[PDB]
Amino acid sequence: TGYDLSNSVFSPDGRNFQVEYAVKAVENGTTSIGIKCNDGVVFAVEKLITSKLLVPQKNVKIQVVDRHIGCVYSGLIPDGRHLVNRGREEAASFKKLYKTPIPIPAFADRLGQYVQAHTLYNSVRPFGVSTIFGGVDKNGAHLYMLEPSGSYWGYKGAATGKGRQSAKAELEKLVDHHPEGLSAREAVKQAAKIIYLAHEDNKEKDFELEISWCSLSETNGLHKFVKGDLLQEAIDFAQKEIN
Amino acid sequence: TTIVGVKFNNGVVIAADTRSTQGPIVADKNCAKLHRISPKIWCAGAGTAADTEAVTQLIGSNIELHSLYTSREPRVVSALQMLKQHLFKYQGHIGAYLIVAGVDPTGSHLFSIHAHGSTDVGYYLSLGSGSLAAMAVLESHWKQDLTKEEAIKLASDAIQAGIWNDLGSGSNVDVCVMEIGKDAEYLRNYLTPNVREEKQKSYKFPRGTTAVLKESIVNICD
Amino acid sequence: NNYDGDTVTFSPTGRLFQVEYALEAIKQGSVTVGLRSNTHAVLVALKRNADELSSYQKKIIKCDEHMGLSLAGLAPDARVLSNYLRQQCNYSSLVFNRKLAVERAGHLLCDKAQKNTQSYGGRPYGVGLLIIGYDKSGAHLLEFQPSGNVTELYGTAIGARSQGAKTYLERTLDTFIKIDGNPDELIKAGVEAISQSLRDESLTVDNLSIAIVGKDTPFTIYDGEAVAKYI
Amino acid sequence: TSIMAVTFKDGVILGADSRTTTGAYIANRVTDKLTRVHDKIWCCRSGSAADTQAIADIVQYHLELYTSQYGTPSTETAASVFKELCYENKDNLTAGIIVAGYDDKNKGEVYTIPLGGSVHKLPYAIAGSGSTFIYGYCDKNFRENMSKEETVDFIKHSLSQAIKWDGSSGGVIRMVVLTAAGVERLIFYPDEYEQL
Amino acid sequence: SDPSSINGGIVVAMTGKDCVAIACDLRLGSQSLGVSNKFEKIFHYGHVFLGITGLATDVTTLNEMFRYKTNLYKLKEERAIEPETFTQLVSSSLYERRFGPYFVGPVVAGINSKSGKPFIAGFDLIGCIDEAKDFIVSGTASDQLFGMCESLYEPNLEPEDLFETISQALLNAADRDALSGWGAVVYIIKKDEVVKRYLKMRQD
Amino acid sequence: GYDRHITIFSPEGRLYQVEYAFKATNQTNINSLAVRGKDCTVVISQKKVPDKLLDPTTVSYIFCISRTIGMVVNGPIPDARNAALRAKAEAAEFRYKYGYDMPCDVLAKRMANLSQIYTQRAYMRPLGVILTFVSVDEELGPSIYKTDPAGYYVGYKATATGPKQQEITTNLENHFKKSKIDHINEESWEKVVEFAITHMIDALGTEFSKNDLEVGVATKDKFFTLSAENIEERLVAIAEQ
Amino acid sequence: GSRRYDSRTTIFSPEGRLYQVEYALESISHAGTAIGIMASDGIVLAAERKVTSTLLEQDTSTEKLYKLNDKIAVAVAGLTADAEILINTARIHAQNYLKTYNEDIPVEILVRRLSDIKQGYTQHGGLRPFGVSFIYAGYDDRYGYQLYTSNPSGNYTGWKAISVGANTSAAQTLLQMDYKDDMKVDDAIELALKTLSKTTDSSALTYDRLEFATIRKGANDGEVYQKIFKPQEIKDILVKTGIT
Amino acid sequence: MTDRYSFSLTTFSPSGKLGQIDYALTAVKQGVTSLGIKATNGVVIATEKKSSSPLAMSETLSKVSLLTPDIGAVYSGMGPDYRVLVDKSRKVAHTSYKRIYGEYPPTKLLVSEVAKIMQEATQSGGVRPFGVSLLIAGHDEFNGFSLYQVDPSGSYFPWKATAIGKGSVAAKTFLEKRWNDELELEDAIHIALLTLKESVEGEFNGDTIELAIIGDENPDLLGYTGIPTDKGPRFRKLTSQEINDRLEAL
Amino acid sequence: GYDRALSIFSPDGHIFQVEYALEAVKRGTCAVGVKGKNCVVLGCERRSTLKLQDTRITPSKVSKIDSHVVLSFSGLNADSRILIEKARVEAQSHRLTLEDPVTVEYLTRYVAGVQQRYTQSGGVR
Ligand SMILES: *[C@@H](CS(C)(=O)=O)[C@H](Cc1ccc(CN)cc1)NC(=O)CNC(=O)[C@H](CC(C)C)NC(=O)[C@H](Cc1ccccc1)N=[N+]=[N-]
Ligand SMILES: [Cl-]
Repeated sequence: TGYDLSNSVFSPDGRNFQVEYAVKAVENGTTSIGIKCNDGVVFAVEKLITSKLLVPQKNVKIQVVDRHIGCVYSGLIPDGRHLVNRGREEAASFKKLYKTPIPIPAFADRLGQYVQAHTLYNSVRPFGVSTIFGGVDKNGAHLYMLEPSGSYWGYKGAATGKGRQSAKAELEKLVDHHPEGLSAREAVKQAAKIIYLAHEDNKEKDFELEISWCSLSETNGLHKFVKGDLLQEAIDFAQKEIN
Repeated sequence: TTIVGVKFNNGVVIAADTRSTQGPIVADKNCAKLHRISPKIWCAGAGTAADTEAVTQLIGSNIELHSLYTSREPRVVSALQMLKQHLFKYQGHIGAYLIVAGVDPTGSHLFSIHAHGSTDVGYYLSLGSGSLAAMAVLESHWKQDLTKEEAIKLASDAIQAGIWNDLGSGSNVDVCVMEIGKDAEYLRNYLTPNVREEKQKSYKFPRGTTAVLKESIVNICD
Repeated sequence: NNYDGDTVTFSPTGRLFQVEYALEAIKQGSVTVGLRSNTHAVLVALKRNADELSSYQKKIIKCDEHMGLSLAGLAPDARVLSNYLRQQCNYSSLVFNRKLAVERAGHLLCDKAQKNTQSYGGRPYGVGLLIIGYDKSGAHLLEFQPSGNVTELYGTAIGARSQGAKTYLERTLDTFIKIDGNPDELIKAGVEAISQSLRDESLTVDNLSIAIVGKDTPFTIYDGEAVAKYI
Repeated sequence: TSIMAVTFKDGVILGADSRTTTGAYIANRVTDKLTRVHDKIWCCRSGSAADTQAIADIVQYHLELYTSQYGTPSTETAASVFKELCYENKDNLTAGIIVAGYDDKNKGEVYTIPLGGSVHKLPYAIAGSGSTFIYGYCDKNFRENMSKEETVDFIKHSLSQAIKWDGSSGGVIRMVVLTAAGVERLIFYPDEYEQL
Repeated sequence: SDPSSINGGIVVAMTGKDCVAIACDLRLGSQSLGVSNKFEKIFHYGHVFLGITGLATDVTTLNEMFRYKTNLYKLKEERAIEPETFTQLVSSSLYERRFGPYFVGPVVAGINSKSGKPFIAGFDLIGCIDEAKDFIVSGTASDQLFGMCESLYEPNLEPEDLFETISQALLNAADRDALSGWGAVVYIIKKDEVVKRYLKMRQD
Repeated sequence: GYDRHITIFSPEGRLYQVEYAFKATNQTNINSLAVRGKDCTVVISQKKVPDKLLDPTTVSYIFCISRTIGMVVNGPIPDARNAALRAKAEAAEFRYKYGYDMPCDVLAKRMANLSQIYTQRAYMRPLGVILTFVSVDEELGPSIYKTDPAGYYVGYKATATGPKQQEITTNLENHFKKSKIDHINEESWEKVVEFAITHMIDALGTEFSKNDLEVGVATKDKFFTLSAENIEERLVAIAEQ
Repeated sequence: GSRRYDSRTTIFSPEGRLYQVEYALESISHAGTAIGIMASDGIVLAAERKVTSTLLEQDTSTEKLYKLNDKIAVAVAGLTADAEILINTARIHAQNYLKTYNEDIPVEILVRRLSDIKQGYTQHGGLRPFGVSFIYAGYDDRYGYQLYTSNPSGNYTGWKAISVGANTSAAQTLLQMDYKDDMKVDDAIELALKTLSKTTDSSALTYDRLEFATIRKGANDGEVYQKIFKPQEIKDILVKTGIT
Repeated sequence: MTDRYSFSLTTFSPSGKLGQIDYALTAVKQGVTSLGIKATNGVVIATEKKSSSPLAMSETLSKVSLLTPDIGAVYSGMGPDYRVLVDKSRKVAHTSYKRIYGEYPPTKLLVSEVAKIMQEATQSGGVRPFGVSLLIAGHDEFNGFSLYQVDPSGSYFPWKATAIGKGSVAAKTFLEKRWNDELELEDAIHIALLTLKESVEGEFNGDTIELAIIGDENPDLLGYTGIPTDKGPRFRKLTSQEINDRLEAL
Repeated sequence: GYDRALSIFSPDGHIFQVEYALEAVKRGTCAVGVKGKNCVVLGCERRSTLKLQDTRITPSKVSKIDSHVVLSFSGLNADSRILIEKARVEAQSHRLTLEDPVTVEYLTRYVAGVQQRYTQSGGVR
């Protein structure tokens, strides 16, 4: 054997074991989710409070690309930052040549091709993150999830990390109970609940909630963080549902 | 130089004179200005003679390789695009002015190319120092729906206008006919209206006329 | 085992062993403590010597007038990273006439360490850093690890026996955070914190190293007879 | 050269003469200066023939590749590509381009790109050597939301005058209509437009 | 400071009945100053003869370059290069320096060993081939040589007669050019013998 | 045994990495089919959406390479998209350089040559995909050309790819024995799509809803994919006969 | 990364030998035997073709003997493809020297440079060495007639008579026995053929399994001629010495 | 990132073998049979068209390829490796020869250039050898008709007649009996078909056999007229119908 | 370019590639140097398993680096040519810039520096 020692090597199955090993690092990380809604998208993430010495609200994990795209990830945090840095370069060159801000499907393939390229050679390591991202463009709202292999699809809802199965189950209920659609303000409240419910799989350390959103009506098509009264309202909604 | 291209019923014809010059001096009284890019795509060249020949040979080589790669007969627009992108890259420093003409699976085509990399389309075209003499004949006698024999006559008449009226052009008329569905026929020295008259005297010298200092057998063998 | 030959290889459980071995070099290094209030931020570092005839290895490095760090692990790697920080702080000043935010300083160190963990031939950095600074949003303390992970904190400690000081600061959190407009008292709290990581040895005049930055105080380092006040 | 693009109710119309000159000699009297960079995005070329031709080919290439990946490009996107070439190679280019196109959302749009490489979005645009003679006429006679027949007359009359006074302009008047209906090519001969 | 007319010199080639002739002057100068009266401008690579006029440094350089290339050709091909092929090699080599050219006017001459056909050719500095049945000229007295050849030449001349015609063409042309003369050499080339004669000419 | 990790010969003259790339082809568990009409070329492929949270409109293995060329992939989506982007770029560059639309068979050759390079050069791995290119070529007419990780390519009267490829292949073979011709003797493309779906139903033995299939059609001067409702209309026509 | 798959072609063994060089020499020992003999008035090159087939075109063939310039030739033993890479390099180097100095290259200078190329492949670059041994036969006006050999190590030495390839041990003993310093070319021709005829692995030595060449001053007055023997000329010289 | 394989992947083993070349030759042995025969007035090259599927159009896959108007090539072994070699061989004929001398290279020299390309894949960094053996037939004015074989090592040999691939050992024996120095071209085509029938198993007709000749000049295949010196390509690929005509009088 | 670190340390603090190069020297033919009051003498062994040699043209064991300095060696013969060539070039380069021939100490220091560079350069032995 030895087929799992080097990246870009096919095993006798037709599998790249190094990529599957990178998926394990992703499964080890904290929970993160994405919810598509009527006219936009909502993102949320679990931040583990390791110590009292961590400054609240001052270790931000959700990242913005351009002005209209949000990105969140689970796994190796530095690898995620590297991927966003590239995303920001790709989005910048698109806007430079073609004027219009990069469409979400167009942006999705730019990350996809870059991540896929890191499965082609033994001189590089695959990415240790699954990345949930999306935003609003000319054709409306788009939510995407990208994996270490370079694989990505569009989603109604998406989840990754240690509590992915719990969150996926809760997401599937929202798709069934709301066939006509879910509103943006509702999706923020639901996102809070789904992080609190998914925290049951990581309950030794208590946590800090962080939410962001893009909506055609509520945020005018731009990416913003949820803070203050609207954040506390979503926390209280989540607290009431666990009890 | 005088060069023309004329479209007709089932194809296209190009023609040229046969004079080559260095300044006011005639270097070659019977050069062939009709170059071959591909079997059914022919090229007529004016401007700097080394450039027109060099550029035509390069693109003809790359066209052959492309034809073999694609398993298809080469198209005139491929030669046009490759020529014009090459010339444009050199900003007019390659002084080639060409009339490109040929038949391919798409049909019959006639284009012109300039040293800076611009191109034109037309039913009748002319390039070179005798282009104005030729274009005058073309503008007077050209019509829509020309036959093969009519187009050859019109083309060679336009070249003759250059031969007689332009000092840069002279000697004979070359023609190449490219009809659809047939082989292209190259008509080297199609007209020879400038034959040198018998000289008044023979200048054969008596043997021994030239004074010699040294004789020696030269060794060419190994 | 078979998956620790280089940094480009993942283990079957999804671990990067070369990165974890680099993390081990920090644990071998001498203890250093960081803490802040709202007005000031303080670094306290225990220096180490080869023997009685040798000097004590300098642990604290200045990056700008408003920013600097303390190191634990491979000192040459700290020199490379601190030099990179000096350049980035300087680029921010020359081009934008802007003091580099302590948060952006961390983001830049993270991205530099990451590239070394994803390419063949290279190796991870073998050092951990505590960055303090005062910028437009007040006092700051950061913890850098060579995995790439950077974290903002009220207080912390890294190196050998760092868990003793880290527990003390976790108890003292409510007290030392409100030491505003008083440098000497914030240092005293830091000197008392590092003391919880000492075994057999005590804090002497050429052993202790303290640094401070704040509202009306540039990043300055104290060594020798200047630290005799706090013993 | 005389070229113009004009927005109207149903979309946009591009117009041009057919004369190409090498000094005072007319090298081509039936030139097509209206060129397709995409299905419903066309441009009018003025300046160096070689430069505009090379640029238009590169733009057609960029937009074909854009369409393969991201679907149909906007007219603004096409103008941006033209600009990027003209601006970054300003020292080696002599190209004055008018870009015109039809979206279904944005309807008809016109962008003009002069020598520098600057971009200017306008209701209508004129360019080329012969445009100097019709600034006064076009300003007085242009109206927004014109009909197709009204816009064709406006362009025909305008270019007719540009041709009359500019020696570098002449031949036939070519036009290209861009609407939801599709793409229509029009031609107008001297015997018609000269006696307007 | 015109590279093609600093050193001076001339070359001429002609065809006959089953033969060819190539001839050159011997002068090398620096503008008005005559320096050498032994500077031959005709070289040969097997049975293919090459004459080169123009800037003398480039004449020497190209001879050394074509010797190099025809030697490698013979090693790989296992045969001597023919005139038609060598002509194409010259054209290629000159055009390779299109925007920094050798300031020369080369002339190829020889008999194809397979077909027996007499062959001559000429080039500009930049590589353009000039093929001809009758004659080729090159150098600072090219105008003069063109006039002499066009009047004196007739087709199908015997080797002994062709020698007289080409010698008289060169000599009388050279005497009307200030930068040409100072001696002359004529090569008469038959299928399998080559005679080289040095001419007596006026030394001014 | 490092001769099984990189693309170098083994003692019996084999490239194991290439062979294992062929096995990655079936990792998605999807079957494709391609046939030619008089005027058109039809390609069909199964569409499987297991997760309820997925947006089914973004799940696709058919790609529009150029206006005239379409491509369906059998293999993982990252490599599929890698190959698609490259093919799109190659087709665009061909048009720019040579002044006419890249033919289907020429693009196939070019992508096949690229695949060959990954079998010879060590640092690059093969892509675990089989690319099926379709068009109505202006010189050769209806065309089907297929590429694999070995770098092999050939034209086809018809073809099939996937886990149950052999069953579909023999089903089509038997039809062309009977009809005595190289293509589907049919006027409209609608009925050629109906033929394709019918013969896939017979070979695989499964019934299809509107969301279980994915259809691509190549006509003169355009290639396009069908929507769910376009397929549903096509399924109704088969059922009523 | 790629470290895993590196053979490390340019390293030393614990005994201080170069693995790849030693193994390349093992390859060369199975190649057809080539002999060079230097006489007072010329040089002989003889070589045995590798197991010929009856349908091989013999007259228009070149396997063993190659011309570098008019004054220098080489006999090959090893991989032919590898030899041709090195031969074209040598042919070029000879023409560079002629272009620079207007004199034919001295034999040793050409040999040294070709050998220095082989040396480079054993010290750096991580590539396999050339699996080739040459016998160089040539003439210049400094040292006259000269025989050299080079091998994959890049080491070269001079010889009065020498063999490379298969059965060199046996061949070198036979040459050492019958060779003397006052020898003529025609005698050396006979010695070369007699040596191959005894060391051959074939049943009998025939014209169709041989390449032969001489470098004499047998041209007209003070000049060197290279003769690569034709099939019929090898047939006649084989009858004349009484082998067939 | 970047190609870190800057070292040889083909090395000498203790026994003096070059492993990867031997293994490449093994791949050639597995490949379908192809052959070549030289006549007095021409050369013939032939091979079986092994179809991957009956749905596949075997006309689109061309095993016998034109390299120049007077030179053709056929192979045994890995088809993709051959296809790229034909591309590189066609290009090198132009860049290293026709663009310099204004004429096509003679057979022996083009063969030499192909051999060089194959040798470099045996020594250069991060690459395996080509898994094919080529048979190259051609004509040129000064050497006449000729036939060459090229192996994965880069070695090449001239042949009166030979075969490579699956049933090469039996085919070479058959050719030794039938070959003489007075063979006309039609006689050589007849023998080529007889030799190939032995190695083929399934159908044997013009649709399963691929055969081309290097013979007389073909003015009809030139595409143009007017230049007397240009007389047309000596390479001609025999049609499906032209093969079946000769199979009746077999 | 070929980068591989061929000369590296081992657990016991030895660079094996450098030590194995010393074994190649030990295999080579003997060479001796003796310096007197007003001279230096270089003696060299030549192995006698090689008869039928041509001693006129065979490479001599002692090589002139300049007209006043000589170099003999033991080890791989092909390797020695590369050092001799570099030394000969540096000898002429020193005459060109300093206007004085090399000292024996300087020429040695140069050759030794070249030998050292090949013990910590990638891709080389
Ligand atoms: C007519 C062109 S014209 C007068 O501009 O209308 C012909 C066209 C032509 C002739 C011959 C062929 C055959 N390949 C193809 C086209 N062109 C000429 O008469 C132009 N003649 C030349 O360029 C001369 C050819 C020599 C073979 C006589 N060469 C020169 O005049 C060089 C040009 C040059 C010099 C320096 C730098 C660049 C170019 N003059 N000199 N010395
Ligand atoms: Cl390719």
